[PDB]
Amino acid sequence: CERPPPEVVQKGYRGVAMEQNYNPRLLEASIKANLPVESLPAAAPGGPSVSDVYENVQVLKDLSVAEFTRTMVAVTTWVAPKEGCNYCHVPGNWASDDIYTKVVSRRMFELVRATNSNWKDHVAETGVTCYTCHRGNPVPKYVWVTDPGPNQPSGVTPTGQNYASSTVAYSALPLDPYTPFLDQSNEIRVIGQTALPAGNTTSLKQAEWTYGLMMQISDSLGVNCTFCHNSRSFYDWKQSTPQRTTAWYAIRHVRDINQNYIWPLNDALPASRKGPYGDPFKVGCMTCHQGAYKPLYGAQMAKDYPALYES
Amino acid sequence: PEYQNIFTTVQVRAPAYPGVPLPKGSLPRIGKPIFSYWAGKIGDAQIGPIYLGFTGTLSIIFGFMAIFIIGFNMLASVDWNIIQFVKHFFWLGLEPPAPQYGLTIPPLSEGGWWLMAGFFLTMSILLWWVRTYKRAEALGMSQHLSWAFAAAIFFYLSLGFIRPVMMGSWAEAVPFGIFPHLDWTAAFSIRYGNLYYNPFHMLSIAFLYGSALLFAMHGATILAVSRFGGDREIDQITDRGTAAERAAIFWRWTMGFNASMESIHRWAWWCAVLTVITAGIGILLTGTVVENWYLWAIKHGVAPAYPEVVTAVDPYAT
Amino acid sequence: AMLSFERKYRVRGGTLIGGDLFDFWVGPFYVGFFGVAGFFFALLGVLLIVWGATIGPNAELQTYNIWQISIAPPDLSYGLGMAPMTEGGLWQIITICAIGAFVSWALREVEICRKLGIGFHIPFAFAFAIGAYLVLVVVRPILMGAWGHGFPYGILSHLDWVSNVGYQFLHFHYNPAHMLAITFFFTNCLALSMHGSLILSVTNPQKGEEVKTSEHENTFFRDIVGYSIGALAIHRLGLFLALSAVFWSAVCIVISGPFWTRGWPEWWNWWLELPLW
Amino acid sequence: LYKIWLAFDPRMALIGLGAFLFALALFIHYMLLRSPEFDWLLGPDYAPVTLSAGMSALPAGR
Amino acid sequence: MHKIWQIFDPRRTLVALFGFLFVLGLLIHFILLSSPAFNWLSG
Amino acid sequence: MSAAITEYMDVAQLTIWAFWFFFAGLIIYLRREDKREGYPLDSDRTERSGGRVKVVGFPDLAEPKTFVLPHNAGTVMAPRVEAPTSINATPVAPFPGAPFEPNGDPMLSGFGPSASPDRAKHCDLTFEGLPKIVPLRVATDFSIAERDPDPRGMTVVGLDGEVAGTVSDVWVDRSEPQIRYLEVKVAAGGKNVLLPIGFSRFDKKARKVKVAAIKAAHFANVPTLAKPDQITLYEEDKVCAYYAGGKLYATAERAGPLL
Amino acid sequence: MSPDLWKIWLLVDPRRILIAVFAFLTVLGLAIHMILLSTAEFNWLEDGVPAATVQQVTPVVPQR
Amino acid sequence: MSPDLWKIWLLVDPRRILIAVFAFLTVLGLAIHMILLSTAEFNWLEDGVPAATV
Ligand code: BCL
Ligand code: BCL
Ligand code: BCL
Ligand SMILES: CC[C@H]1c2cc3[nH]c4c(c3C)C(=O)[C@H](C(=O)OC)c4c3nc(cc4[nH]c(cc(n2)[C@@H]1C)c(C(C)=O)c4C)[C@@H](C)[C@@H]3CCC(=O)OC/C=C(\C)CCC[C@H](C)CCC[C@H](C)CCCC(C)C
Ligand SMILES: CC[C@H]1c2cc3[nH]c4c(c3C)C(=O)[C@H](C(=O)OC)c4c3nc(cc4[nH]c(cc(n2)[C@@H]1C)c(C(C)=O)c4C)[C@@H](C)[C@@H]3CCC(=O)OC/C=C(\C)CCC[C@H](C)CCC[C@H](C)CCCC(C)C
Ligand SMILES: CC(C)=CCC/C(C)=C\CC/C(C)=C/CC/C(C)=C/CC/C(C)=C/CC/C(C)=C\CC/C(C)=C/CC/C(C)=C/CC1=C(C)C(=O)c2ccccc2C1=O
Ligand SMILES: COC(C)(C)C/C=C/C(C)=C/C=C/C(C)=C/C=C/C(C)=C/C=C\C=C(C)\C=C\C=C(C)\C=C\C=C(C)\C=C\CC(C)(C)OC
Ligand code: HEM
Ligand SMILES: CCCCCCCCCCCC[N+](C)(C)[O-]
Ligand SMILES: [Ca+2]
Ligand SMILES: [Ca+2]
Ligand SMILES: [Ca+2]
Ligand SMILES: [Fe+3]
Ligand SMILES: [Mg+2]
Repeated sequence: CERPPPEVVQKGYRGVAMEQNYNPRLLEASIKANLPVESLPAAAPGGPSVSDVYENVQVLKDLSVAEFTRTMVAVTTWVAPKEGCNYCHVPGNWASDDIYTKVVSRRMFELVRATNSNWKDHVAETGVTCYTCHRGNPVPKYVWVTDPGPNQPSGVTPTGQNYASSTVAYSALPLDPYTPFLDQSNEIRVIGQTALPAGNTTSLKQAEWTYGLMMQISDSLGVNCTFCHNSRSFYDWKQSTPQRTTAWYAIRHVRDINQNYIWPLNDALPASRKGPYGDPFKVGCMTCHQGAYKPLYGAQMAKDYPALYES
Repeated sequence: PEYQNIFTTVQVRAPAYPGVPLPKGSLPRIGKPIFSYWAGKIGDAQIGPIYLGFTGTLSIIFGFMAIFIIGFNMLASVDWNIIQFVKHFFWLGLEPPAPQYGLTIPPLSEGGWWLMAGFFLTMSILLWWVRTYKRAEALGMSQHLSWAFAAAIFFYLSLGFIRPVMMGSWAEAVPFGIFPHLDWTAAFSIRYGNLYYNPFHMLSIAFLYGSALLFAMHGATILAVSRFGGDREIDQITDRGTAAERAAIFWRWTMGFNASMESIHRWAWWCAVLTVITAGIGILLTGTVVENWYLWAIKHGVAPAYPEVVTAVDPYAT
Repeated sequence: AMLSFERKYRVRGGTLIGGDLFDFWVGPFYVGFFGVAGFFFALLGVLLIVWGATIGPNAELQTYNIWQISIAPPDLSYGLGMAPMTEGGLWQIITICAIGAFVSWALREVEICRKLGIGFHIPFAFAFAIGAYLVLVVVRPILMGAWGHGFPYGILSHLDWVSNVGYQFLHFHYNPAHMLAITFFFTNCLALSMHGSLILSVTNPQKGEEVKTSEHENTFFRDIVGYSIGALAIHRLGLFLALSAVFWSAVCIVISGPFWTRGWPEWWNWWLELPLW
Repeated sequence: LYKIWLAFDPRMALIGLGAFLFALALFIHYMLLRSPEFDWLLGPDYAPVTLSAGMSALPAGR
Repeated sequence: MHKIWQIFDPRRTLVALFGFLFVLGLLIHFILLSSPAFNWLSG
Repeated sequence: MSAAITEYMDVAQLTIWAFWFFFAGLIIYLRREDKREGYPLDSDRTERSGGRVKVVGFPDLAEPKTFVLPHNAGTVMAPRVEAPTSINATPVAPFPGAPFEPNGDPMLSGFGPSASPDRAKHCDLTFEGLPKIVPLRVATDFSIAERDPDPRGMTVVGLDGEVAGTVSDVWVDRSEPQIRYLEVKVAAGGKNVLLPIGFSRFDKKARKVKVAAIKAAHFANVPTLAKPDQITLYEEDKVCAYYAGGKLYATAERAGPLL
Repeated sequence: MSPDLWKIWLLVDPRRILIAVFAFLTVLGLAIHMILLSTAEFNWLEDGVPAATVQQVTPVVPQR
Repeated sequence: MSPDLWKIWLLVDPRRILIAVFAFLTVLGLAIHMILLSTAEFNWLEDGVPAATV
């Protein structure tokens, strides 16, 4: 039970009831849990370059030593503040790559740099930072693996649904929408776009899979369906909101992250970073947004770090 | 204040009524009737006896098999954990076959158990329908209840049998579960473009709303004139008293027209029956002759248009 | 005209307000003071609905298609204040007219009940329908903090409102009060068909049969389900089921938004998080 | 002014007045809880969260 | 035995017995049809 | 077979239109069943034409249907024709739609809330043919439930709190075991009159029956039954209607208005 | 503080008061224990101390 | 420890107390076992100890 009034944001036309309801005290608690980190002071311009000073810099080679040092200090705060600088380095040998965290984090830099430059249809100049997912933790708090579901008898084929799961906001919908949609590229659309039947053979069961994905999307952003849809026509882009267009690119963006960045790193990662099916911890909508319509409620951290953009 | 005839203040006990005698060759009614005091405060105190004939017995056996199969598969779905069964009970269900099987019989855990539960439940419902037909016939009564039950059965068959057969897939049918069949209901509307725009869904709601309207009107009306013995509706129908006159006159003065003590039950019967008749028809039209109800409404000028204050760029149209 | 047995019941008095001034009949209708007030409340509300249709959302979207006619409430930005007539203010006046018409209709039924010397169950039952309407357009909008939370006045547009409000909680079927309200609605429809069938099957028996008795009614459902509620109590039960459905529907919508902002399935996390499992 | 108690039942007047005052008190307390300025349940040392770097508590709407 | 029919109604018992046997027969055929190894209505 | 009948017509559109034709036919049927009671209507339209115009509206009346009453009590036609009846009242004003003022004492006028039809002058019978509404003195196997207070011996008070009598006996429905009437011994002339249970508010703590309908002095004029141990359908309506008139006629303040 | 508090049992039934008190105390006791188990701070079974000796040796599903 | 405590059975029905006590203790016993089984530390069936057969 909550107490009224909520903070309501109207998205659609009056009387159409396309609105976002926020409990102000729950929203206050969420914001305090999604605060950004103050940017480090700007590095001194000029000075020695990374290329002619450091030995094994393969991604950040376009920077100066001052900005490179500032970047390493920042990613230490963002990823491994408790473990310190030695979490991703062999002690006494910075250039050494003989530690899996160094290899993973180098690929993570390419992930962030590609995101901040090639996925502005989604991250729209806000960009991402190592902190957006990690939030000061070496393992991001909100990651997913392919879920086998509840245990089944050996001779029972799992349905993957009909089981209360927080992944689908505690409904009985198919509890693992991440694998077919946020890692694989299964078709999300299920609704026929003609008045009369014209060959759309999509099963009703496939609508429950899309519904399960949409429950996870809305839970990840802390929004309801009307944040992006007019529920009287879920298929219709003309009656949708601009956030639906952003979410469309986000789905492709997450697939790009999981397929091209997380999956190739599977061999490097230890067994503790993998699910029961052997897949690594992967990125979902919750990984960045963590219950907010924008990660860190729209805080702009990436623009203060030129190392996080492609050259 | 004035006695509202909502609860029976003083109950009177008489020897339990065995029932109107049934014709020769009928099984005796089973059960020794008892008298619940609290049941007598709101209604009749006597519980029992019940008639359990051959048809009722067969319906019980078929019905239990369906319920047992459903419950067993629910328990299997939580890997036999009875504690997890209770926790997830509302979320548990027996899923219909996967779409790739069409109308064929899949393995047990891939929809085979669902078909058996669906068939056994259907047989028990049909057997229960025969039982309602025979009980009315044994008492010399008409078959209005059987007709109304058949209407409800028609909608039930449309949900789980007729429409899935028309679609050529058992995956279109309803899962056996509390929350799963609600997920099916929501997914059905989503999949076929907002069932709100199905005109037979609109009619079904009008009659479901009308059923609550009529029973509220009729129930309050009879309680309002129960001080004149209005609850004795058979006597009022055969020999119209002041209760039936005042009831009819109230509604004539209120809305300009009225029913009789008998015809109000024809309005009641048809409103309830049309709820599931239109429900069944609207289900049969969905996916078979209409793919998207909202687009069907647009085609027929039913869906309202709103000013375009918010819009999304279509990423497929590039 | 009047029913062939009606003239002996047309008596003066029983009015709550107005006395002899408005105590008369127009055709079959009794008017009274609240019939006059209710008629002109309804007349103004209907005429403003037609005028709202005449101006429409705008000139290009204006339509007289009865399905597409829609009078929308104000934007939420107006809060609980009055809005301009073409920006939701018409909806606010129509809502006031609707409340006036519904209450006048209920109060006119009270005067008719007093004339006939019958119980006041009917106006009492109608008050539940009015209360459900008041929750939709007054109580919930006030709790939410804006008149724009009321549903628009349109045959199909108020269905779009119900759809979008339902999906503001991502899966509205999991609303516990909604589930209880639906149970009463479905049970009421079942109980109405049973009651209508039993009365019709007894007063219209098999061919060449006499009208059955109350024993046949009690015996019939005892033979089927083992219990008969009784001729009087089925009307209590039908009234209770119908009013409980509306009461719990009013609860279900007033807790959606004011007293609950998350998805409705998440509400059941209290049960899932019990330490028993 | 004993005339009031000649025309109004003391038991019903007190039940009505007590219910009215209790309902009025509950309503006014809630009216203060609605306004965050007078919402004492936020704590005496309540400080609103600071939004920096372009943060917005609510998504943009209409 | 034989006195079992002095406590069991032969009329009620046979219908219950035949109904159970019919349900059991239907159930087993359904299970075999569900089994790909024993479904006799395939190629 | 396709979903499209023409470029614009489709199966769903034909099906909904098919329903409207059925629904229109159904409403006509139901309205025809509604008009089996109280038709043809009584109107100044008929009165001014000397019965030449029958007011039935649309749909017109249906053919008479037969109810064969059990125990050969007769066959009653629903769309019957009743003899003209004269009301015991005069119009307050001559314009059509004006109400009527009851003549004489309103409680004894048999008009308005005290009006009642003349039902059949025979008792309602159980399935076996015994009278249904009988006092507990002849329904010996009937008894008050143990947890409920026995109405016998309770004091009956009127609208004003004045004692009207005591409950001498309880009348019960034999077919459905419920209380129908309280036989009240009037403490003014020692004549027992029936009090319908619908006008009775039990006060269990004080063993008192409160009758808000009428005053204590009005119990002397309650219609009485020919046979002390059974009541006909005719007399049931007369008793209930008399109490109903009290809801409008017992006090001057009950005629209204509040303001 | 009340010398004649024993007169309360002339108004309220001793058996119904005892039944209600025992029923209400039991429900209150269950509720408080359930509330404490619901919290991470006062859950005495999952708080770690006395240094739980059970190992979760299995690939975890982080989203659930 | 009130010496005159046996008079409680003059107030509450001994049979109804025994039925309620046995019903409550069984439900309480089931509830506590369920609470322990839902925890990782005190689930004596899934804690591995002793050894690991499966
Ligand atoms: C592996 C799968 C095999 C197969 C292997 C078997 C095996 C093994 C058995 C059957 C049996 C049966 N099979 Mg086969 N069967 C197959 C495919 C079919 C198909 C089909 C369309 O494919 C059909 C319609 C059937 C039908 C039947 C029934 C004739 C019979 C079950 C009757 C029953 O349950 O009585 C129960 C229901 C009742 C109502 C019982 C009451 C009987 C009557 C009403 C009373 C008569 C009294 C009388 C004196 C007693 C003798 C009765 C005899 C049946 C004549 N099988 C495939 C090819 N089938 C069973 C059988 O042979 O039973 C006789 C059996 O053991
Ligand atoms: C996606 C949408 C969601 C959903 C979102 C909502 C929302 C939002 C609401 C409901 C409400 C309801 N839902 Mg839901 N609901 C869903 C699915 C369902 C399903 C189903 C089979 O899936 C069912 C059976 C229901 C059933 C219900 C009811 C419990 C309730 C509507 C009845 C009511 O409120 O009476 C109330 C009756 C009235 C308000 C009528 C008022 C009558 C007035 C007083 C008289 C008017 C007179 C008139 C003008 C006369 C004209 C004159 C003519 C000439 C006659 N919902 C889906 C999952 N649901 C509503 C509710 O509970 O409201 C209280 C509500 O707001
Ligand atoms: C940490 C988890 C431990 C565990 C720790 C405990 C602890 C601690 C307790 C139990 C208790 C019980 N455990 Mg254990 N228990 C475990 C695993 C199990 C398993 C299992 C499948 O793993 C089962 C079936 C049980 C079952 C039981 C029951 C035998 C008993 C619950 C009694 C009850 O519910 O009161 C219902 C009883 C009634 C309603 C009536 C009882 C009164 C009767 C009439 C009087 C009997 C008197 C006396 C007992 C008889 C003996 C006479 C002597 C001479 C005195 N435990 C695991 C290994 N278990 C409880 C117990 O021992 O209760 C006795 C208890 O305190
Ligand atoms: C007009 C439309 C409405 C309607 C009408 C309607 N329903 C009806 C009827 C009618 C007219 C009946 O006559 C029929 C009835 O009997 O009513 C009392 C019925 C009925 N509607 C019912 C339910 C129902 N109706 C619903 C809806 C509606 N019914 C509509 C709103 C719904 C909803 C909304 O979901 C439900 C759930 C049933 C109560 C009843 C039909 C019952 C039936 O068919 O039962 C079949 C038998 C079983 C399932 C038995 C299983 C249970 C046993 C206890 C199992 C155990 C037995 C034994 C111990 C086994 C032993 C071991 C074995 C191995 C032998
Ligand atoms: C509470 C239990 C159920 C119930 C009971 C009930 N309804 C009742 C009664 C009772 C007991 C009456 O006595 C009363 C009556 O007279 O019935 C014939 C009535 C009634 N219930 C009605 C309708 C109705 N009831 C509904 C529901 C219910 N009524 C509940 C389910 C619904 C639904 C669910 O939608 C409707 C549409 C009427 C037929 C009647 C009340 C008539 C009335 O109030 O007349 C005055 C008004 C007018 C003559 C015209 C309207 C004037 C307005 C200013 C217009 C604007 C209205 C609205 C704001 C916009 C349009 C709505 C949009 C959604 C399209
Ligand atoms: C064409 C034209 C002139 C348009 C102009 C329109 C304009 C400008 C204005 C019109 C709007 C205005 C001002 C309206 C004013 C008020 C008016 C006239 C209201 C009309 C009355 C009205 C709302 C009627 C609607 C009735 C409807 C549709 C449904 C009611 C529910 C329903 C289905 C009832 C049918 C079943 C019946 C008759 C139930 C009553 C009934 C019950 C319930 C019993 O239990 C009972 C028991 C024993 C005997 C009899 C009865 C009995 O008759
Ligand atoms: C005492 O009970 C015990 C403990 C033994 C077992 C307990 C079991 C329990 C707890 C069961 C609980 C069950 C619940 C909660 C069920 C909920 C069910 C719901 C909500 C169902 C809702 C809708 C379901 C529908 C509409 C299903 C319709 C299905 C139909 C009409 C199927 C028809 C199928 C047919 C005719 C099959 C044909 C099969 C063909 C291929 C011929 O077969 C070969
Ligand atoms: C440049 C900034 C980043 C750095 C330095 C960084 C660093 C790392 C490191 C060192 C690991 C391995 C940690 C371990 O296995 O213990 C890792 C894993 C991971 N990172 Fe990042 N990361 C960055 C940005 C991101 C972003 C933006 C996302 C989200 C899209 C992300 C998601 C993940 C995920 C899902 C894993 C796998 C879980 C895990 O192995 O712990 N990271 N990151
Ligand atoms: C009540 C069902 C009426 C018959 C519906 C039959 C539809 C199933 C599909 C039949 C034709 C299948 N196929 C693939 C040959 O087109
Ligand atoms: Ca959340
Ligand atoms: Ca501990
Ligand atoms: Ca162990
Ligand atoms: Fe009835
Ligand atoms: Mg499902």
